[PDB]
Amino acid sequence: SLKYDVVVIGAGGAGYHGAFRLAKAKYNVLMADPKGELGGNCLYSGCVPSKTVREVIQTAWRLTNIANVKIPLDFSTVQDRKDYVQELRFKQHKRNMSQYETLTFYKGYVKIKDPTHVIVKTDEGKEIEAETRYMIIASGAETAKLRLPGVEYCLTSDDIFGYKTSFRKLPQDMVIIGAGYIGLEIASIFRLMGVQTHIIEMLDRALITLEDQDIVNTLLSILKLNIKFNSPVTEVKKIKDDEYEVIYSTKDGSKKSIFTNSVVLAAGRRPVIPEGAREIGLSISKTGIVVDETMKTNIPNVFATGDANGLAPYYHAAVRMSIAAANNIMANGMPVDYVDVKSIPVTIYTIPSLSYVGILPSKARKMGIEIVEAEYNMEEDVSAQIYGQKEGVLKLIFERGSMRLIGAWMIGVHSQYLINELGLAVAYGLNAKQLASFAEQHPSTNEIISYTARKVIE
Amino acid sequence: SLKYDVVVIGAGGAGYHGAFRLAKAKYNVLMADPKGELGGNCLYSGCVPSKTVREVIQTAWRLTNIAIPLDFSTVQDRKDYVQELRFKQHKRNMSQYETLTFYKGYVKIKDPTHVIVKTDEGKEIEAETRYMIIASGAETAKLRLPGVEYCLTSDDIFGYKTSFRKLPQDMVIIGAGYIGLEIASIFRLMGVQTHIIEMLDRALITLEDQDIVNTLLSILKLNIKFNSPVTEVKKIKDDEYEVIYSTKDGSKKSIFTNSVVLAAGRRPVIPEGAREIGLSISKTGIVVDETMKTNIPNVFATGDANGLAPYYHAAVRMSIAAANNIMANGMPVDYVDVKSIPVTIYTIPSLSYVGILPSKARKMGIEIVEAEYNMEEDVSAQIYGQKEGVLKLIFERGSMRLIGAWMIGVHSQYLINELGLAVAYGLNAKQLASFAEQHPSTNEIISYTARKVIE
Amino acid sequence: SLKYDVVVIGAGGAGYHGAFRLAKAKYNVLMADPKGELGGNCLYSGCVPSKTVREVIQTAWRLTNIAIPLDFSTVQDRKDYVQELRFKQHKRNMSQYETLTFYKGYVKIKDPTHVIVKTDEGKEIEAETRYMIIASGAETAKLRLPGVEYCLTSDDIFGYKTSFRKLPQDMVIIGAGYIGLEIASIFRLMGVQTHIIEMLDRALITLEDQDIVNTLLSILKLNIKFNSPVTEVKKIKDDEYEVIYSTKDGSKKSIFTNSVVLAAGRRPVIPEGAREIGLSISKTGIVVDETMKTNIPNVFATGDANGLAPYYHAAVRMSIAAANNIMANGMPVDYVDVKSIPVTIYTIPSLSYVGILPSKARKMGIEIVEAEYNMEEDVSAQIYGQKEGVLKLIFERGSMRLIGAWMIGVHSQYLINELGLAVAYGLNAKQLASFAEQHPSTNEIISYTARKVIE
Amino acid sequence: SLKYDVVVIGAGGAGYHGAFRLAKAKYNVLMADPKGELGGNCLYSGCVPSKTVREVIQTAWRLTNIANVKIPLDFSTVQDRKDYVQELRFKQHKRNMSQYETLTFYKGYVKIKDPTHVIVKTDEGKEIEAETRYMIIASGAETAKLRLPGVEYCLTSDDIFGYKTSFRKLPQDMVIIGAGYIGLEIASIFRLMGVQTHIIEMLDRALITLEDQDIVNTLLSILKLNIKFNSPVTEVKKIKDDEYEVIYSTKDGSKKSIFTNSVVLAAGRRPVIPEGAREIGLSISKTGIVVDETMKTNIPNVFATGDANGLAPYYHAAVRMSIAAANNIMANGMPVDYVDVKSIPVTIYTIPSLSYVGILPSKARKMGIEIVEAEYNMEEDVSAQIYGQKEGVLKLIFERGSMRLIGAWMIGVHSQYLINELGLAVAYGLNAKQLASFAEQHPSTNEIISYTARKVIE
Ligand SMILES: Nc1ncnc2c1ncn2[C@@H]1O[C@H](COP(=O)(O)OP(=O)(O)O)[C@@H](O)[C@H]1O
Ligand SMILES: Nc1ncnc2c1ncn2[C@@H]1O[C@H](COP(=O)(O)OP(=O)(O)O)[C@@H](O)[C@H]1O
Ligand SMILES: Nc1ncnc2c1ncn2[C@@H]1O[C@H](COP(=O)(O)OP(=O)(O)O)[C@@H](O)[C@H]1O
Ligand SMILES: Nc1ncnc2c1ncn2[C@@H]1O[C@H](COP(=O)(O)OP(=O)(O)O)[C@@H](O)[C@H]1O
Repeated sequence: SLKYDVVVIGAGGAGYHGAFRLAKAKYNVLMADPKGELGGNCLYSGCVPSKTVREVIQTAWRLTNIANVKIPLDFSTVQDRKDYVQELRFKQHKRNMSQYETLTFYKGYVKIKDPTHVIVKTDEGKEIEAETRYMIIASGAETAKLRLPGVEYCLTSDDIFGYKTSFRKLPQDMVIIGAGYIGLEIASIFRLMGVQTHIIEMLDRALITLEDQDIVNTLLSILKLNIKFNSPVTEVKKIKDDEYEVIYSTKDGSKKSIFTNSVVLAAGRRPVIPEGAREIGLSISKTGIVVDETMKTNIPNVFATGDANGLAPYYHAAVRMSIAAANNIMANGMPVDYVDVKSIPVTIYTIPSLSYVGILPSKARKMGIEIVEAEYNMEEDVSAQIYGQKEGVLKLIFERGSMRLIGAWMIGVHSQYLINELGLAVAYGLNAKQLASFAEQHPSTNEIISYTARKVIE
Repeated sequence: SLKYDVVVIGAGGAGYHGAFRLAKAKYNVLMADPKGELGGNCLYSGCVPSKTVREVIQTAWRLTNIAIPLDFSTVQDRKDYVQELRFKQHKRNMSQYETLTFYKGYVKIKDPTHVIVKTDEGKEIEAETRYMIIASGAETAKLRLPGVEYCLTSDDIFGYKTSFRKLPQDMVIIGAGYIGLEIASIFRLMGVQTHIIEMLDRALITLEDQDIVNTLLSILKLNIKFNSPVTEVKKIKDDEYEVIYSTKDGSKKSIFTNSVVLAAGRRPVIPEGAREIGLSISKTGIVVDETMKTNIPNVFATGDANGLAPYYHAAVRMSIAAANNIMANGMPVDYVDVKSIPVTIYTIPSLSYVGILPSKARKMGIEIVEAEYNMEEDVSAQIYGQKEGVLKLIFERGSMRLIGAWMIGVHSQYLINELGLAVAYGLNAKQLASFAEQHPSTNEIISYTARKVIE
Repeated sequence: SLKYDVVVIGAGGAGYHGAFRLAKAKYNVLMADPKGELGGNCLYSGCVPSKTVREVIQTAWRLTNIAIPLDFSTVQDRKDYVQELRFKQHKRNMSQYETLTFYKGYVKIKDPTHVIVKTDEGKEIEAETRYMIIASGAETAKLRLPGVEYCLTSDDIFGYKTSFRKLPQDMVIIGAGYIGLEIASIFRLMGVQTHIIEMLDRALITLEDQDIVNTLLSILKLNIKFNSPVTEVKKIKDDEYEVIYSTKDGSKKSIFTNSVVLAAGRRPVIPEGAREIGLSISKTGIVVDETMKTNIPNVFATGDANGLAPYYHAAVRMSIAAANNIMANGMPVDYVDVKSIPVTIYTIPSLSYVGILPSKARKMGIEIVEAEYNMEEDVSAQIYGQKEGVLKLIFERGSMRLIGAWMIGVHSQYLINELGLAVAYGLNAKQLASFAEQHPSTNEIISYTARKVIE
Repeated sequence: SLKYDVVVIGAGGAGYHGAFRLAKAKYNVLMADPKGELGGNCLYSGCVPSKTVREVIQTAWRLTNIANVKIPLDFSTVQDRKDYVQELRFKQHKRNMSQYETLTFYKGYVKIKDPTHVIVKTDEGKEIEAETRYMIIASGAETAKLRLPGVEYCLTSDDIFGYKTSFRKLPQDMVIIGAGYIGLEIASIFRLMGVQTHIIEMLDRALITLEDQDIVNTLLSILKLNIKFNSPVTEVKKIKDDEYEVIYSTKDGSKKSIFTNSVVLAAGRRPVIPEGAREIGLSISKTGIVVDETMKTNIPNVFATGDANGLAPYYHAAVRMSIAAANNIMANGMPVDYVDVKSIPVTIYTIPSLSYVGILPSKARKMGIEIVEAEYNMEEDVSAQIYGQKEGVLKLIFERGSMRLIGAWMIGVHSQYLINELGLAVAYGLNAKQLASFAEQHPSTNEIISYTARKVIE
């Protein structure tokens, strides 16, 4: 009834970067999100605040290893800094949005009527009915709605890192349900702030999202967390404030119990499908809305970007997917842009962190690619030594013959920065020689990459 | 005589990385350095200790900004522990190579194939060799003025086990070169009141782009005086000095301070006997080509002694190139591309740069487009309250090849390596735009900034 | 710059005795030597350690002759204990002088009034001075032949804390100069079979009198080959070598031995930068006059670096003379008389000599009378069974002034000082005849021999 | 009845050097000595054998300080070497004598009839009656014939050092009667060979022959001998072989006793006056035959040389005196030669030895000569250090004004060699400057002299 070029459902990374590119091309674009803010869940309660918290505490700890006396920091001060940062960024995305005159934004939820028609339902409000030529579904994911008694007594990430959260005081000890990336991250950071942590995992292994058990095992050997495997939780009991009981079965079948001050549910997140999506015939699987590499669904004027598709549930990937949807829409659905998920780096933000990119040795084995590995030991890097954080390794994965760098992984200080240099090499197929001949800035940690590449040849 | 395949004079990065590679291939190599340690001056008094001090005090300051006192002596203890550890590490690595012989001593060159090594004990070992690598580095320039004796140098400040273990309240720094700016920046953050006096008309002459230097100065806001040659330093009491200087016009002025630092540039170090054998040597250093070969065809020269790129990581790369060419018995199988080696000035915030910058592009006749990002918007800048700065990408029109980049801001030292790789192997704006940096690392601003040019 | 009155380069006897005297008068003096000890090469590897070995093994042998086994390692322990003690003694003495600053380092000369001292740490201290004393000594000559690397030098043999701690059974010595003859003599007495090969036609060229050298050789009875340049030293096994040499005629010959010593003379050591400032320098060393003043008028040169009299005690005397002249602000108040400095070649028995000898007297046109004594008749020679030798007094006809003397025999090193004093201050035959030496010291032969000329 | 130019009474140093010089001038000379050998008492039983013994034992001890294990030497082997040396020298003086055809030698004693006539009494023989123009009395001295009960049980120097002596076995301990030079020497050497020594001295002080108590005290502080002063011996008792009792009074008057294996009489020697000497009117005092500096007596054709005159009872002085007598006789009694006793060096052959020459500080004080002393400490000399014999000092005595070296003394290693260099300076009056400017052979001990002279100026 009002008319637009594109509707974007969801205003996280998956949505707004695309929307901004379209708007800049003078496309009329309607974006709607219930939060009424940009950044989605990742800004509201994921990466941004979690890293903020991670940095403040890492800075405290490095200083404690250097001045070798203990440093006094209240968790409420850490949570203030997390909020100050979230607040700057909400304002900044609004101020950047306000520059695009042909972009209209609504605080509300989009329901789909048919491939060219939607209805935006606002908070205390009416139906806005809209017509459109293309649609970008960028509705993200949510915390997995588990059916287990006591679920209501568990904290989630939203509670721990949410903007203006009231979780502002540390417990003496905490049980984390789940050994995936969110759980391990939470276990790492809270342990560093003085909390006793226990992880209980249903399955036999941590980090299912990473297919390579040898890499997972190396990280666990460095982390030395208290992890119980093969231990489904069957109930959470609340005794009183700050007193819970988590009940669980074991690999034998015998029930067992652990008492704690605080229970955190770190299950996987699940894709969020907008109302009406099934009804217009959109192919949807377990992992999410099915898309090809151009982000196009089985309905040809409908794209799906970010966690809604499940292809690579990390914020930087969602942004990349968003821009590719925008490009393809501008080219009127001709496939002019594509996303290469292999070459997207991933970081698990434990302390130390694990980063990786490309093809790792186990997938290489299954594809029949013959490889050669090069190895560096992080005890020998300058910054590691300064800060007293000497654990970890870098591993470069080269294909035999071409010696193309086809993959890389790294546990240690600054892996999040190094992984990008290496991801670039991987994405455009540089070889050991090119890596050896490059001369990274001394004394930065990136200097271990050309160094490690010089090794393989020698 | 004792016969060797290669003799490496100097055991800094310009020396030992190549020695190691030649030894790994079982060449018989002889290396000497008077310190009797690996790492050169860079380790003893340059990059490792200065960046260690820099990282420690910036960590103190970051935490200060987000929520504690550290004495300077503790910082300097940390600097010393790291130096010590790395000396031990290079010796451990050296012990792996059976065919590498190391002496504590100076090398004199006798002819293109003969050297003698002089030890302290006064022993002199004669040796014959097929190739030499001159990796003998550089040394502090020695200005002659009354009162120079009262000046501290960066060697006094960062030297291993230095006695400089207490902070003056006010400090005057002679030189606006990169060592001057770095010292001023770090010490200002530890609470020292700093002042720079520079005889020439500008800062950072090693950087041809004045627009970039002006941007850095405007963000750093240092008290600097230009066209002000010092004529005398007078001592009045302990921890009390008068720096006397001349204005542009010719009139005398003076400043009173607690401490004076000389930072006047470095000069290439030429081994005894190098001149006598006819090595072609300019002002800037031993003349070499890109293969690191000198006018004498079995003699190579690497690192600060050649003056092409006086940074440790450039030095390591040249050492490796010398070793590859020697192994190919002189054939030029390896070459160093200087413009694609990143440089970082370690002020706070730092300046990093690589490749071809606008001043140079203009002189070459290359037409360019610049894409830019303001560091106020970076997540890590926000977390730390370090919001000053800017990233600029330099693209070649037509190809949109990335030919240069410069950045002032936090983590410029990490970002510049990603960018340096793109410059080195010729990636274009589309390629950088299509790559997805790890969120929320500061690296995300690169592809973010490449996406904006395309818009 | 730091301002000094004098800079002394080298801390051997040629350096420190003068430094000490200048410091005693409160001059500000700066001294440097890379060993970071006083005593020079003489202490580290020359006279003190060699004479210590000589005295120990001659004491063993005397007792053997009058009535027990000593391992060579014990001798070398004794040599090391004495060296150690004297290093400590010179440091104790140096600590008495508040105005003397000592560095472990090399001095480079920049101009007649400026030096820089380079330390191992790599620190370089610039310094300005009114006077210099170049006291930088001498070094082993470096013959270039295949297998030189297998040769021991007297440095290896007598050096402080040397690893040479076990005696070979047979030894070949290259050089019939005084170090060659001394080494051969001592080691023969420890049971080593010695052989000398000398390229030139005679021994001890530093001594112009062939009659004297022939007398010494005829008493020493060493196996020596003349006109026999070595062309190669080959190693066959541990403790097994082939010395290959050419005859006068041109034909090749070889000798098989367990050990080879090179003793090829010493060469003067010239500080870096001395040439560059225009110091007049010959083959034999830095040219000086008798005041020790060089062609640069505020620069003096003492000891083996000048080459006039390359013996420690001559060096000490020149150091003192430099210091007196400096104190007189350059006026020539003190002079060294070389011919009146005694010399002793420390073979067993030794040869000592002083003043003008017959070869020289003949060339000058001085007519002489020689008085002589046979050492068979000396009491101490008889007690020890060391009866080989002769004392000769050289008298000037008319005056009967004692102008020279030479002696082979026991205690020649003590007797020569009495005689040197008579030569130096011009005593005549009557005066020596009238003096009554302590009986039964070996000195009684002097006045005994002066009484016979008068008869 | 036979006719000669000169008669020489005694064939020691005082006699034969003069005799040889005369004979060489073709003077007919008759020399007679009861020993029938040349060298006198000094060769028979003084310096030559005592130094021989001293050297062998010093060589043993130096080697013991260097190899730092003990060295085995029987005293009989030391006595063999003493005899071998004495034997060479008896033969050598005879072989040198045989070269002078106008010198006639007799084994016998000379009696003087009048200034021009003597009688030689041979061993199993007649009177040879002789006429002569000059006479040289060179009859030396003997061991002082003391009146004390038990004197016959004491050894003397003649017994200890005599040629072919039967004293060839060391006692465990020995009492030495006398703290003069012979006694201290004997105490030094025997102590070094393992013997326990005690010296008992009549007088209040050691070394009366040296007027300077400060010098004597320094030597005693280094020697650390067992000396009893003010203790005249009153009797020597023999219990059995190797068992004696020496009885003595003390400074109070109370008798006391010491038991020993061996008693040595080290009294002063006394001049020996030939028969007839008094009767012709020769002036004779306590110290000996009175002579002027030309060795001439009150009877003008009679000279007296060596210990017979008592002016300087050391062998090298006696030789010097002999030659001066020979010269003056040749010049027919005109005083053409003179002896300067001040400038004759003296050594006391303890271990370490003391040597001295010239004017010492106490005589200087009495003459009113103002002096300055220079001092060197023997711990710092090379040879001292090699041999481990580091005790002692060198002292140079300069007159103020001229800075003439007027005296010197030295306790330590090689003082006997150094004293000659210094005696030469003293005899011809060199000054500090001349000593400083001279450069003694390095590394000999004489190098401490120019060194010490350089000090005084500084
Ligand atoms: N029907 C809908 N209409 C509008 N917004 C939606 C709808 N369903 C979910 N969203 C929003 O989409 C956003 C997705 O953000 P996020 O979970 O960070 O995913 P991504 O990383 O894929 O952007 C959330 O802010 C959520 O409120
Ligand atoms: N003649 C010489 N012989 C041996 N080493 C030398 C000589 N001259 C200088 N050097 C050494 O060479 C090293 C140079 O290293 P450095 O100054 O760090 O430069 P680079 O980074 O180019 O290696 C120093 O450690 C210095 O001591
Ligand atoms: N450039 C220099 N700077 C300082 N000392 C030096 C230099 N060259 C040589 N030397 C030192 O000078 C000393 C010379 O002493 P030595 O060889 O014993 O001769 P001399 O007997 O003449 O003193 C040696 O210890 C040597 O290390
Ligand atoms: N009347 C005499 N006739 C000949 N010889 C004598 C007479 N009296 C003593 N003698 C001898 O004179 C010698 C003196 O020797 P010595 O005591 O060494 O004194 P000096 O050192 O004075 O020569 C002795 O050998 C002794 O036998």
